[PDB]
Amino acid sequence: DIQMTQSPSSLSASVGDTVTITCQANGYLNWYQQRRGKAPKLLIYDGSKLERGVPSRFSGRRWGQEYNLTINNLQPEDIATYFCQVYEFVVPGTRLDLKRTVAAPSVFIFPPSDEQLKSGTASVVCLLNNFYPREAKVQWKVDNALQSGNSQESVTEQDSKDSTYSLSSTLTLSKADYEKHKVYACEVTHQGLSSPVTKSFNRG
Amino acid sequence: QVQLLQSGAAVTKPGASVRVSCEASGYNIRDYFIHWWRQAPGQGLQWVGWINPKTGQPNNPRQFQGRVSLTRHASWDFDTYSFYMDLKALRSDDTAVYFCARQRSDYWDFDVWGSGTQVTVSSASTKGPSVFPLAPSTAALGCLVKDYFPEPVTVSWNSGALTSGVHTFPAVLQSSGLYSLSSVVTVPSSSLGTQTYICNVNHKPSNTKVDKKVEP
Amino acid sequence: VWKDADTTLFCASDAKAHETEVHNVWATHACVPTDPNPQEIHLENVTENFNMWKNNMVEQMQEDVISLWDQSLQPCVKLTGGSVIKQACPKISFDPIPIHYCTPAGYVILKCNDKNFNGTGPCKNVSSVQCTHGIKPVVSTQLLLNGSLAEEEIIIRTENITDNAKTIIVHLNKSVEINCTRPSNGGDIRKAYCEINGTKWNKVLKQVTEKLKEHFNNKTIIFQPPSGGDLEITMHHFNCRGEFFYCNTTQLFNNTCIKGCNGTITLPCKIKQIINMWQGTGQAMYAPPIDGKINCVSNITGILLTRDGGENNSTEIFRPGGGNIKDNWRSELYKYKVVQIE
Ligand SMILES: *[C@@H]1O[C@H](CO)[C@@H](O)[C@H](O)[C@H]1NC(C)=O
Ligand SMILES: *[C@@H]1O[C@H](CO)[C@@H](O)[C@H](O)[C@H]1NC(C)=O
Ligand SMILES: *[C@@H]1O[C@H](CO)[C@@H](O)[C@H](O)[C@H]1NC(C)=O
Ligand SMILES: *[C@@H]1O[C@H](CO)[C@@H](O)[C@H](O)[C@H]1NC(C)=O
Ligand SMILES: *[C@@H]1O[C@H](CO)[C@@H](O)[C@H](O)[C@H]1NC(C)=O
Ligand SMILES: *[C@@H]1O[C@H](CO)[C@@H](O)[C@H](O)[C@H]1NC(C)=O
Ligand SMILES: *[C@@H]1O[C@H](CO)[C@@H](O)[C@H](O)[C@H]1NC(C)=O
Ligand SMILES: *[C@@H]1O[C@H](CO)[C@@H](O)[C@H](O)[C@H]1NC(C)=O
Ligand SMILES: *[C@@H]1O[C@H](CO)[C@@H](O)[C@H](O)[C@H]1NC(C)=O
Ligand SMILES: *[C@@H]1O[C@H](CO)[C@@H](O)[C@H](O)[C@H]1NC(C)=O
Ligand SMILES: *[C@@H]1O[C@H](CO)[C@@H](O)[C@H](O)[C@H]1NC(C)=O
Repeated sequence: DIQMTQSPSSLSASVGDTVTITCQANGYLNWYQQRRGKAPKLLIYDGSKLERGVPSRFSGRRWGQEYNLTINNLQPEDIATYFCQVYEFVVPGTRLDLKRTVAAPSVFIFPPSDEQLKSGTASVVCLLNNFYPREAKVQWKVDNALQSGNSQESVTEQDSKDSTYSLSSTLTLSKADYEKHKVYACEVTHQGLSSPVTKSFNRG
Repeated sequence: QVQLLQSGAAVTKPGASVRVSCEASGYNIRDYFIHWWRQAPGQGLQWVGWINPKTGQPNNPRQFQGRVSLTRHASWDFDTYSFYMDLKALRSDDTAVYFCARQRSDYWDFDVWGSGTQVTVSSASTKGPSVFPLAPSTAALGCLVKDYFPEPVTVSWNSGALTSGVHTFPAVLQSSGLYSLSSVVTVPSSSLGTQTYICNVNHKPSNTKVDKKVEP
Repeated sequence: VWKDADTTLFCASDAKAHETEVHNVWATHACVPTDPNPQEIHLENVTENFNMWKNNMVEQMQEDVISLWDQSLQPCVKLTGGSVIKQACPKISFDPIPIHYCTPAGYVILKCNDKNFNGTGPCKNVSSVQCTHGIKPVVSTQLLLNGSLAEEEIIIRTENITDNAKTIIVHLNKSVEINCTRPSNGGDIRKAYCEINGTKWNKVLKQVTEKLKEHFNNKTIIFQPPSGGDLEITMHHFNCRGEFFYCNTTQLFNNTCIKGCNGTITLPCKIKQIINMWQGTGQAMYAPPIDGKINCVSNITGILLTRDGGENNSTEIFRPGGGNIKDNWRSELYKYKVVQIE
């Protein structure tokens, strides 16, 4: 009958900063850090007790029903997801990222390869490159028609140095339908861009 | 030195069975409970159960009850143990990274974790990927790695000579059942015409190796 | 004024020096005779905290029995790391006797008299004694035999109930006989059976579910078989007359009976020569069972349970448990505590 919640679940802060996250549970709470593709690392047990071989930046307040987790002097290694745990119960967590590298995406567009068209499949790829923040909007226009439902996009993790993202949207359709229209557009919407940047190409 | 080592990746059809192993060593093992956890893609952790090494007693929640079987056996000197998890009647949404960890205290704190074991559940037989080039036009280019099962592939450039500004996107799961990703790279405009650009793609599960040359 | 303190106890019994029974022989050389008239003094307006789960009295009784078994029933074969030990393993007389634990000069035992004390917390009605009551060092799993009864009502003991890794001890306030025999002419000579009055059992069983509802927000209470593990815990493991019994208690936890649920319940049992030693030191091997009728009549006085973890919300699930024999000793010493006179 043990219940627990999370705090903002996603926040961003600059290098060498102080960040806090809160859970509200009624039992022995622990804190973990997990980097993408790897196993969790214990940081704090019983709310306040710091695990050994772990930077003194980290700490936890054990007052009332809420549990704080604080991080001082934010290092580049500290960028990962964090979450709390009470007995067998665990919360999804909270992603982390830094700030103020406000950059426009380098938007490119790719036609399908000739080798691909032989197998009767056409994949059009639009690429966004190195930007911040991660919030963008991509829509496919085919002969000036909004394309919805037939698109799959993918996002990279925040790059270690330039602190930027990258998004790749792939429009996928039959060879017959590709050879049916001429102009394929990949319009881009970003808060950074003064105007939406549109890239296109004529088939041929 | 403590140590928890988990077995290699697994791939199976639904309704089948799978066994993942966890071998513990450098500590007094009878004195600590071992828990199993799993993590579905993009999701949080999820408790699978615990097993008492002294008695072999298992404890599993409602959902994995019926399926799942936690087991253990020890070496002669009781210096090394092996902990198995047998998940039965696999369902597609059982695809997750399976972890094993040590419960140190009554705080249920987990200080030592296994590396994790990848377990993939679906139809879709083993298939190599098709690698199509992405022609350039500063400018950008790359490779398209379409239709392969299962994950993962490892993409480099010029046998690992070009690592600058490389963006290898995480694969996506196409509605067919096959995965597909994209690898790209950025170079100055004067690069085209003299330099040789090659993407190195490896898909171990299908033993498929491909080196493709990208060019306008 | 005193303080909670640890120290080496000593033991008292009524071991007969002529008896060849193994508990009798041991206590003859390890224990003093019992005091005819022990004194108990009830302390006025005093409150002491107890914690049956952190009581060093247990560790010592544990060392005692391990030593008792190691001298008395040695197997024909046992393992030692990577080597096989062979020794003579003759038959013995086996019937455990009550052992009192006693403090040395400068210490006393404090005792809790609150009738509904769960083992962990403040106790208002406190007294003081020189020795515990007589405790039979009975080793078994799932069920607790030949112990003491709660002074009404029924009591649930844990340490932390919200922790599923923590064993739950149910302490009965009325007992239920259990009647086990390997029949006369032996025809599987290892085939035995246990008999319990179903009418009596199912009433007690229902009452336990009522008390469990108190600690678990009126949720439905369901019993289930052991989920797995060594045979010593999936079965109801115990020693009778020197022989190693294992009994199936599926029929002992029948949720439907909580139609024809009033009849005598018969549990199928077996005597095993090859076992896993409760001392925790791997497999041993004993000789085939003795000839004739082999009968054990015991009182069930307590149950050990384990609750299924995870999000259930609707229901709670309880399976029988054991393995840790220190928990058998905790069930009797829960009310005792050693202090040093400052
Ligand atoms: C048991 O553990 C809980 C959860 O950590 C704790 O809050 C509580 O104080 C403990 N209760 C008992 C019965 O000791
Ligand atoms: C962190 O936790 C404490 C303790 O509950 C809380 O009072 C405080 O508001 C939190 N700190 C911040 C920066 O909000
Ligand atoms: C305390 O417990 C004893 C049981 O041994 C009982 O006889 C006595 O009346 C109790 N004392 C008081 C005043 O509660
Ligand atoms: C036992 O009683 C104490 C005092 O009320 C209490 O703190 C503890 O939680 C109880 N244990 C249980 C609930 O079995
Ligand atoms: C069985 O329990 C009864 C009380 O119900 C008791 O009189 C008797 O001593 C017990 N038999 C044993 C422990 O052998
Ligand atoms: C045992 O305790 C229960 C409540 O837990 C009560 O209903 C019952 O009367 C008690 N049994 C006896 C024999 O007094
Ligand atoms: C125990 O069971 C045996 C065999 O069924 C029977 O002969 C004996 O009378 C029973 N003993 C008691 C006291 O219930
Ligand atoms: C069986 O148990 C019931 C419930 O108390 C009791 O009334 C009955 O007399 C017992 N049956 C016997 C001893 O024949
Ligand atoms: C006990 O008996 C039940 C019912 O006959 C059977 O399903 C189960 O396998 C047995 N359990 C053990 C541990 O032998
Ligand atoms: C419970 O007992 C009844 C009465 O004998 C029996 O018919 C039924 O099979 C039992 N319930 C189980 C084991 O599912
Ligand atoms: C319980 O006590 C009786 C004698 O009163 C004895 O026959 C029986 O063996 C004891 N139980 C066990 C399993 O030791």
